[PDB]
Amino acid sequence: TVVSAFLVPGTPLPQLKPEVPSWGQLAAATERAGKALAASRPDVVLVYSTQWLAVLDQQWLTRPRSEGVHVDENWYEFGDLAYDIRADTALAEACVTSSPLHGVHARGVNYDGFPIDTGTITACTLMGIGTDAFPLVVGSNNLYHSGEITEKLAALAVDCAKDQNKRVAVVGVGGLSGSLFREEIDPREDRIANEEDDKWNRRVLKLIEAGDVSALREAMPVYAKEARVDMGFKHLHWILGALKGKFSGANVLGYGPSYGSGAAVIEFRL
Amino acid sequence: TVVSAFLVPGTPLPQLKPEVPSWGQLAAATERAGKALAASRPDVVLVYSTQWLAVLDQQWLTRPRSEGVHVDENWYEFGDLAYDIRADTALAEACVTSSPLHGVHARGVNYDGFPIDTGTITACTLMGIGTDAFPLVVGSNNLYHSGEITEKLAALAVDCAKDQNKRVAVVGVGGLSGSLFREEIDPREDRIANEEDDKWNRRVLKLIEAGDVSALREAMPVYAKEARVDMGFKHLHWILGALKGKFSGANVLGYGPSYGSGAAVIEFRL
Amino acid sequence: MQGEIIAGFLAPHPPHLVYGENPPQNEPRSQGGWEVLRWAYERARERLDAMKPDVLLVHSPHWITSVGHHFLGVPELSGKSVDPIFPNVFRYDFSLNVDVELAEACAEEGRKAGLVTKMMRNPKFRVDYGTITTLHLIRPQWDIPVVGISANNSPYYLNTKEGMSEMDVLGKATREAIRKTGRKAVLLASNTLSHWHFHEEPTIPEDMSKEYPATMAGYQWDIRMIELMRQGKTSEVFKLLPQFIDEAFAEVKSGAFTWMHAAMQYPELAAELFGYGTVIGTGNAVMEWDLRKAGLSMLGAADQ
Amino acid sequence: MQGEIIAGFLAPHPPHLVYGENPPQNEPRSQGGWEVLRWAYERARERLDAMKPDVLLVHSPHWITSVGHHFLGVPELSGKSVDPIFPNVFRYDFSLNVDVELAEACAEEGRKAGLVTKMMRNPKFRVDYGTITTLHLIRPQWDIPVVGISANNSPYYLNTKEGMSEMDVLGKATREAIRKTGRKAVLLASNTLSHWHFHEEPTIPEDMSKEYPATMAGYQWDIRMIELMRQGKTSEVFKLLPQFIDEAFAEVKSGAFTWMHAAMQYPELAAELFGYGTVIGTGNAVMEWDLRKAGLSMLG
Repeated sequence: TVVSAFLVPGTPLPQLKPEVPSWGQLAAATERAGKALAASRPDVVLVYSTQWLAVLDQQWLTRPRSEGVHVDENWYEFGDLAYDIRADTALAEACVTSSPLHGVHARGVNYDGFPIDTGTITACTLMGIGTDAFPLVVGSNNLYHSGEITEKLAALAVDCAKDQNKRVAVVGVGGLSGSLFREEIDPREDRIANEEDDKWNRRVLKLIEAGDVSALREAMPVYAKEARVDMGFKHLHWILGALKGKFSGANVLGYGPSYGSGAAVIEFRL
Repeated sequence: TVVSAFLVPGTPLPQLKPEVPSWGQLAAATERAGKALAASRPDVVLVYSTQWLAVLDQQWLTRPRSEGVHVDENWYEFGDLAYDIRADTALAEACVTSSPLHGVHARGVNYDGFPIDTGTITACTLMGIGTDAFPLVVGSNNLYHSGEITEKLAALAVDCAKDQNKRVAVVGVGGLSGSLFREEIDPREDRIANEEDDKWNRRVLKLIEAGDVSALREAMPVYAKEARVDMGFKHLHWILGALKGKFSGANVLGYGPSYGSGAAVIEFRL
Repeated sequence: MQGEIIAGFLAPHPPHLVYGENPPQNEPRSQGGWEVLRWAYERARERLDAMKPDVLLVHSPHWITSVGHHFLGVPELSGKSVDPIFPNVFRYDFSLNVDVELAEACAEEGRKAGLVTKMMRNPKFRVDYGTITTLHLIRPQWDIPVVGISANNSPYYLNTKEGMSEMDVLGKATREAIRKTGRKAVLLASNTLSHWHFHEEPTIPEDMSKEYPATMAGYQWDIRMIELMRQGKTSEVFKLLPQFIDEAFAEVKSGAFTWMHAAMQYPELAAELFGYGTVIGTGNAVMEWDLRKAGLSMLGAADQ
Repeated sequence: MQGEIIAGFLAPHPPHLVYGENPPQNEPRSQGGWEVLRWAYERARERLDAMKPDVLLVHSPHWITSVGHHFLGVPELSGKSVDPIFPNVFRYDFSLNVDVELAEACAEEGRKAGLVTKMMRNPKFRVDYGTITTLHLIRPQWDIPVVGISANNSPYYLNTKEGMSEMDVLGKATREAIRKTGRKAVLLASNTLSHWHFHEEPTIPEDMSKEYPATMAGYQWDIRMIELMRQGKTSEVFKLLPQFIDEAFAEVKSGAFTWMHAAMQYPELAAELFGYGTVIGTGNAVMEWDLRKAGLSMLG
């Protein structure tokens, strides 16, 4: 069922202003992950974005085709994010159905003009996903779900794909440490905000390259709080859940700054 | 357990102006019913009055001693009704509790100043009950209760009494046909308003004397409807429930008018 | 001198409102409650405060009579009003004054118009809890003489139509009495709208998180009906009254709403909605028809 | 000269309110709903109409920014606002006009005041569903230019104390801006009170027999708070704000109600309550601080 897994940044900076060295590196690395994703030949891509926020029922993108031009509420000055996202409605709808059966009330979202988040868009763009060849099944980040519940949504979804005999590539979109600079800076000087967040980002990263799931699960919460990790690192729980809490190694294809926050592209070795 | 049973009018006219012949006769009959009551040597008097209204859950009078002067909102011109009504708190409270057990939400009402209705008051005065020797256990007429539930409520009370080893005199307070004149009349010429009501009154009254429970049972709803009997004749249902639908016969001590409505005093031969 | 109907108020009598205000007169103490309907009543309160009326006439559904329409007839009346249904939230010690001559003028005019009317002359009469609740909600100072009217049985004993018809005759007899007396009075229709409700005591009654419309349907009629009112479509609400009565079990069947408007001659005047809200699921709307402002207040030269 | 801040009113952004109204611009249609809050806004509407302001300034919790405080900066903006949580109730086509000149004075004035600001010059930008919702509630005519302000992160990233401080400064910068432009404006604080809530509609979102306070405690906090502003005990409500925010999860944290009063110099003026209602359990109150009819509106 699952044939690929990746963790990519949700920041739109890499796509918008790649001419900035460190940002271009991330963009390029996110692109390399896309290539890997394509080689695994998935039929669907199981996406979870830190910025796609749910407050009530869990949400799943169920609209066949979504297209438009998104402008980031924060980085609107660096350019626009055009998109044409295609979803696997059959699989997505099955997830809407299976969800309440695992204790989570959920619904599908199919509305012309529905606001698809920045992370999901730049991910599709840079990675070359969300195409009819690689439709998406997107699962919202409900602010009230714990990491554990996040893993249950992902496993739940993976099972629906098994029953539909489809090859699934999973992608969790989100940043790492989140100490976003609070004043304007010269993009050419961007860097992780602290040496602390850096050490932290590097530490758990190495843990991911080792597949030491055991130790990773131990650091995760401490790491999330001390390094103000993007949305509790739930986008990582998404990957773990969809892989049944197990995997070996990983290849960090890129790691750099995003206006102070940390961001990376992780290629998992099932 | 039940040693006596009577049905008396809820109207205060017989008490307030007995010098009006038919009212006076009705008053004297009620007094006689009171003597028969006492002769039966009861420990408590289980009372249900058509004028004690409840619209939410069932109410049972739990105040030890209630006293004051009550003025009828319709018959105020005819005098005041003073009272000093005593309740059997122990038995009443036991009925409050047993009520939900039988599918009826209930509560106790113990408040200085609470509006004891006119029927309960005139009955206590003319019959000599509601005294420390003949304490009362009064159960409200809940507007949403059927004759069936009324019977359930009264049988449920006779039950609690037997538990507390108390001899019970049961009294239903209310009128018969209910077609009160809608204009002022000379009290001296008061009479049954319609011949239809008079005939209907005589008819069921005859059935009661006969102890013809079956026929009486089937005539009730039609009678209540056609002669506009006070609160669906539920005060008779209360008598029946207390007697478990069985009684040898009856003695109608009086039958006369009360501003057009029908009224009577009945002594039941268990 | 001219008689005047300064204004007409739809003044619902929910005991819970006074309970949440914790006035000196009320014995039970609450943790507050129903502040929306209460704030809505603060508005009506000040409006009336400005009006400085001679008298307040009120038609209460809790003073039921079979023989005609009754009118409080003694100068002073006092007592302790305990709500039979809600004894735990309303036990009010009151004392008020009755505008007997106007009260009598109304009885006079009602009888003259074909209605049977009576004067309540028993000084030990205990004014009904509905009347006390409204008078307190609209005027807690108790500084205004009052005329209390009973709600005759007609709509229930006969039928909604004949009943209303009597309320109508009562209303114009009431208007006639106002002018002939030369009174500057206010009218209070003590009625609630949708009356379907919860058949349960919420433990701690002021828990507003447990307060809401008993039925969606009832809530709908209430909104629909008041929209027409604030829209000045008076004739259209009254054409709908009968269906509203049945489907919503609205308390306007008692007749105060029709009596108030009949005295006001059904003005196609926009009504001000001070507020709406539920109590035990029951819909309550505190509204006003300012006749002084619309210039429809004066009735005509008085007598003598 | 003669810049003036006519009035400033707490104006919540519940989409359910526009949904129940069924305006031409909202796509989905209802069978009505939330009439009490609607009637309350109806009063607010009239007040505003009789205000004849040059511009409406609004601060919305739904335009979250990490880097300073942003301000709408293109003359004409429009689009289709789809509520992400309630897309089944709010899908609105809008087209508004921005008072760029004033938005810029605010930003510059904010810069000089020590805050980082930025003008939003991207013409494709989609204005907030909350900003759009609030604007529609007090002015369905869409005929007054506006200045949309973003809710900076500070309250959440740092803390309520340091966050409110920024909002306070923003408010003052806003006042200075109005006073230098000579603008006759009205402030709009788009914040709900108690924000504890239910979890999904009863299939019929408008079923009012299913609308009520989410929690007793939240309701009382709201009641206590709005009652205090009515008494004009402004300084007192601002002492309780942090506790209010903490205990009732009040959206007043979500940016500022603090910016408004700061702009109005925290007037110890009695607030006029138009109405209080619940939407999904969440407490919403529509109130006003009429500075004009208080002799406090002129800035000179």
